[PDB]
Amino acid sequence: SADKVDVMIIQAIALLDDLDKELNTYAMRCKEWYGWHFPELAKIVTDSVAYARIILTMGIRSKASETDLSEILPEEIEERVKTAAEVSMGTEITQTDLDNINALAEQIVEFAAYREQLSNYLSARMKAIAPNLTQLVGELVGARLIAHSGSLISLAKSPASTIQILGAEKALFRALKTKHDTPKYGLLYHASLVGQATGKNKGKIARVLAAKAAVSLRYDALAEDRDDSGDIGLESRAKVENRLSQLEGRDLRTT
Amino acid sequence: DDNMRREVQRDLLLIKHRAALDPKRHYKKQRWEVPERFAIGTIIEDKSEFYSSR
Amino acid sequence: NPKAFPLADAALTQQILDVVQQAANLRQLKKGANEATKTLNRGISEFIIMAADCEPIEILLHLPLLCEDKNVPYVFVPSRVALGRACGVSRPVIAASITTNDASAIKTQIYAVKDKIETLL
Amino acid sequence: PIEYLLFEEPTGYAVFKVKLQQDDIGSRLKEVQEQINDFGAFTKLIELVSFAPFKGAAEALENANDISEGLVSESLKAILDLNLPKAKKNITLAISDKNLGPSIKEEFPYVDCISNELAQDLIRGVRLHGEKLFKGLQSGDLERAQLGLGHAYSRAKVKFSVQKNDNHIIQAIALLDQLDKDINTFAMRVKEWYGWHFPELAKLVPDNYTFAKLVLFIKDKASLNDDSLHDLAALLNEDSGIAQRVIDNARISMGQDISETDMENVCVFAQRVASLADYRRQLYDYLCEKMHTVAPNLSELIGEVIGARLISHAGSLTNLSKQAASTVQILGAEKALFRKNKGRISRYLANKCSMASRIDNYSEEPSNVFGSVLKKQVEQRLEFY
Amino acid sequence: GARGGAKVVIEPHRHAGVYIARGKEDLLVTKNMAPGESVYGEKRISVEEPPTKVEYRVWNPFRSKLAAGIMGGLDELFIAPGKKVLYLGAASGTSVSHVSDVVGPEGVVYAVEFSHRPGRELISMAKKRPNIIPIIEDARHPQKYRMLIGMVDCVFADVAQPDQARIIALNSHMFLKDQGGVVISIKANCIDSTVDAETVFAREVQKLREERIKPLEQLTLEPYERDHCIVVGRYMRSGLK
RNA sequence: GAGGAAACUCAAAGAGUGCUAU
RNA sequence: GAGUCCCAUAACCUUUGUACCCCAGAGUGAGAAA
RNA sequence: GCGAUGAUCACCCGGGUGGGUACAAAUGGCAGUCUGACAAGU
Repeated sequence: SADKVDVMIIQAIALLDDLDKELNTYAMRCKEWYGWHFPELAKIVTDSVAYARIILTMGIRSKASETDLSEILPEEIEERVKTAAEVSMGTEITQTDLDNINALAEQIVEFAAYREQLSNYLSARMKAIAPNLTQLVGELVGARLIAHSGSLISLAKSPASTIQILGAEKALFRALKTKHDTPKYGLLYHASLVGQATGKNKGKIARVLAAKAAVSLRYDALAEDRDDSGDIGLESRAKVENRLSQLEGRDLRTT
Repeated sequence: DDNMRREVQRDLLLIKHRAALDPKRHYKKQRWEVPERFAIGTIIEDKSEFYSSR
Repeated sequence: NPKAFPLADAALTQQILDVVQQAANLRQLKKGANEATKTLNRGISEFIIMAADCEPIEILLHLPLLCEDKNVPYVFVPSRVALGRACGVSRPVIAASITTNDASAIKTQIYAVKDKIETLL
Repeated sequence: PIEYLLFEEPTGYAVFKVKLQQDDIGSRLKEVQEQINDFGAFTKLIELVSFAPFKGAAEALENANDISEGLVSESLKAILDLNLPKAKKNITLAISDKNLGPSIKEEFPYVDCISNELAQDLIRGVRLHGEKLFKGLQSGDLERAQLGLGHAYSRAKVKFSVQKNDNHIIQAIALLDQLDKDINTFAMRVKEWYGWHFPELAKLVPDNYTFAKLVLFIKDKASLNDDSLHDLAALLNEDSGIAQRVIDNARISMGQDISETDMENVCVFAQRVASLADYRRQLYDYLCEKMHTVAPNLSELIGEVIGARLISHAGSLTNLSKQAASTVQILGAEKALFRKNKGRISRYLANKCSMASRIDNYSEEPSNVFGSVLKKQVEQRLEFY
Repeated sequence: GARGGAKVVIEPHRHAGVYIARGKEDLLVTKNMAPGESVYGEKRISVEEPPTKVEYRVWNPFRSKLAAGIMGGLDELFIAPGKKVLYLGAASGTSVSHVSDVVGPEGVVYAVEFSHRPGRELISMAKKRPNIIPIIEDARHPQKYRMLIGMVDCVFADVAQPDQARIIALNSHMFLKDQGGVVISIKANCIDSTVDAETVFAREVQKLREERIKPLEQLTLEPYERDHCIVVGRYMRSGLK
C-alpha cells in the first residue's frame, strides 16, 4: 500500500534536519544584512521568523513611528524596537536594497511555513506506518529511531536493550573497550515520558520505555492486519505512566 | 574538567619541559606550574599567508 | 582639497630630488609604486615621493593611506618625468621611497628634507 | 559671580542656576575638588532650571555641527531667551567653549559669558552626574545618544556615502553560492522523491531546474493526454524528443504510485526550489548592477562575478587596493580567478586588476573609461604571447 | 611557528581581558568582539566551548605599542573589562580593535582621529564593533566633540605630535575621572630630534606633573620599537603630594 | 590535631556600594 | 544494575575514479627584444 | 615601433614514475550492537 512505505520517513527526517540548518543560516544573514540598516533588532528579538516578519511590516526606521508590531511582538518588545528605531546607529538604505532584503524576509517566512508543513506531513506518515510508537514514544523520536536502523524491520529486529542505547554508540563502544561506564538513554532521551521523570528515574523509565517500544514496534512492523489505531501503543503508554507514577512517588528522604 | 584527558596531560607536560625539545632554541627560565583555568585552541591562517605559514 | 596633497613648491621639490638622485647612487632608493607599497608595510622607508601629474593620479593615492597609518611622511611633486631623471631610470617614476639605514652617508641630508616635509604636512 | 550655567546634552540643551558659588581662591584645594565628585555637595551648588530636548535625530546633528563651530542655533536661542533674565549689569552665563561666547553676546548683549576654570569645574561636575541631576526628567540615556549622534557627526564631514559602500557585493557573493548549493541539494531531493513514483523521467530530463517544472506539470504519470503532451512539449523543446519519451515511459514504467499527501509535498517542495532559482537569478543580476556602480573598472577588466570574489578575499575593496601586485595575484591563486607563458599573462593581468582597484576604490564616483583601455592593453599582450 | 592548523593553550593574563596562547611559542591574545574575521590580517584562535566556537585574536607588539607595553611588563593597565576608554590617535583599528576587545561589550572605546582617509576605515571597523564610537576630529580642540563624550576612566594617547602634552591635559581635564587612568606613548624623534630621546622623556614627565597627572610608571618599548616609552599615570586633581 | 557536608539557623566583625541623606 | 546529551543522520584512515597543479613570499627588482 | 603606470626569474627511460589541491563512490578498516530476576511495601 502506498500509505505504508518507511523509505518516506527516512527521507523526510533527513530533509527536516537539512531545512533547519539552511533556515538558520539565512536567519543570520538577514540579521547582519539588515543589521547594517538597524543593528539593534537582533538583541531585542531573537526569533528569526519574528525578526523577518518585522522587516516585512516595516522596512525603514522611519516607518517604526507609525507601523504597529502588536501581532508580531508583545507590547514591551514592540515599544523597545520603536525607541531603538529613531536612535539607531545604522545608515539609510535604498529601495533597491530594501526590495532584495524584503525578499529574504519573504524567503525566511516561507521556509518557516514549509518546515511546519513537513512536520505535519511527517506526523501523518508515522501515524499510518507506526501508529503505536507515535502513541508511546512520539513522532519526532520515532522517525529518528527508524532512520537510525534504516528500516522498520531492522529496528523491529533490534532488541529493547539496543533500542534503549540506539543513539549512544560512540560513548557505548568507547566505554565498553576502555572498561568504563556505559550509556543509558540513547536517542530516546528527547521523548516526553523520560522528560517528566527526575533524577535516576530517568534511567529506569528509559529501560521500561524501550522494552514497551519494542513491543509496540514489532506489532507495527510485522502485523499482517494492523488496525491504524495505536491501541497496543496506548495500552503500553498506560503501563509506563503507571510505572513512572509509582517510581516518582517514592521519596528517598525520610519524612 | 577533572577527567584531565591524557592527551591534554601530556600536552601540558610537553610545554613544561619545552626547553629540551629542540637543541637550538633555549628559552627563558620559567617554572610554569599548571593553572586552574585553561583551554586548548587552534590558531588559524589568513588567506594572504597561504604559502608562508600553512 | 585636491587629492594630490600636500604638493611641494618649486623650492622644496629641489632638495627632495637632490636626495632622490644621490640616494639612487647609494642603492638606498626603491623606485615606483609597488616598491613604495613594498617598503611601507616592512617599515623600512623614511618618506615617499609621489608625482602629482600621474595618469591617473588615483593610481598612487593608496600610498598616503598606508604612509600616514604607519606615521611615515609623504609628499607630492609636480612632474613624474623629472623624478625618473633624478631617480636615474630611463622611464618616468610616479612613486619612490628612501629605505631606512642609519649607517647611510647621507643621514643628515635625508633628515633635513624629512624635517621640512613634516612641517609641510 | 556665576548665576546660570549652560550644558548641552545629546537629548537637548540643559540650563542650570548656581545657588552657591564655590571658593575661587581655594578652587584647587582637595576638599573643594572632592565636592565636584560628591553629588550631595554638588547638588547644593547648582540646580536644573530648564531642559529642551531635540525634536529628532536630525536636529541634534545640526546643533552638534553648530556647537562644534561655536554657532548659536535657533533651538539654543529659544532656550536662552526663555530662561535668562533681562539685564546696568549683565547676567553671567557659564559656557564650556570660549568660541561660543562671542556668538551668545552678539545675540544677547545683556549676558556675559564665563569660561574660566571655575566654570569648567562646574561643567565637569554637571557632565559627571549626568542623568542623576535631571531629577527624573526624561533625558533618555545619554550613552546611547552619544553613540548615535557621534556616529552621525563622524560620517558628515568625511562625506561617507552608501555609494562607496561595497559590503553589498561581499554578502551577495556568499549568498549567491549559498543559494547554488541549496538549489542543487534540494533539487536532487526532488529527483529522489519523484524518482520513486516515476524513476525513468529523472533520467530523461537531466537538467534539475527543468525537472522540477516538469514534475510540477506531470504530477501523476497516469494522466497522459495528447493536449498534455503538447503542454509538456511546450516545456523546453521537442528536439530532445523527451515529450514523446515521457508519454511512452509513463505508460510502461515500474514506478510505484505514491500517496496524494506525498505528491503535494513533491510539488510544493519543487515550488520551493523554483523560488530560490528565481531569487538566485534576481540576486545575480543585482550583483552585476552593484558591481558596475561600485567598481566599474574591475567589472569591465575581468568580470562582475570574478571581481566580486577578489574583493571578498581581500575583505574589502579598500583592502584590495592597499595590497601589492604580488599579493593580489596569490589572493586569487586558490580558485584560479586570474587563470610558463600562461603564468606570464596571469602575473600580467594581476597587476591590471590591482591598479583598477585603486581607480575604483578612491574615486567618489568611478567611471569605466580607464577599465576599457586597461583591458585593451591586456588584449594586446595576450596576442603578443 | 604560529601556523594555522596547529593548536595552542590559551590562558588568562594578569590584566583582565588579555590572554596568553601557549605552545611551541607563546602569543599575546585577546578575545574577539567580532568572530569570523581579522581587522588587519592578524592571527586568530578558535576554541570550541559548550558547542559554541569562541574566537580570539593574536596581538602583534611590533604593530601596536600598547601590546609591546604589556610585554615589557607594565604593572598597571587601567584598560580593563567594563571601563570607558578614550583612545587618542585612532589611525585605524590596528590597536583600537584590540582595546575594544579588552573593554568588552559592557565597556566602550572613544576613538579620536583627525585625518579623513584612515577614519573611513576606522568607521568601517568601528561599526562591526558596537562598543566603539569613532570620533574623527582634532584632539587639539576637545570642545568640538565635548558634545559626544562623557566620562572616560582611562585615556590612552598614540597621537604623534610635538605638542602632545597640552592635548592630554585638555582631554583629561574635560572627560577623565578623578584618579583616572592615563597612558601616553612618547616618540622622541617627533617631539625634539635635536636632543637625545632620554631628555625628551624626562621633559614630558614634568609636563604631565604640572598638568596634575602624577605619573606612575614608564617603560621603554625595546625591542619592539626604538626611542619609545609608555608612561602611565593617575589623574589626581586633589593633590599629587 | 587536621578536615568535610547541610541553612528562609544563630551570632561577631571588615570592605565596598546604592538609593533627595536637602 | 548501567556517561543519551563529542551529530554511526557522523568523524578519521585506505582503495578507486574525475578535474586541475609541480614559481619565489614579508617574493626579486632592470632588463627585454635584436 | 618595449619597460619602474614594472622587464627578468622532483625522478627515470617523445614516453613512464614521485608528489600536491578539490569533489564523488566503496556491502573497504577502525567496528564489536548494554545486563538479565528480582524490585517495592507492612
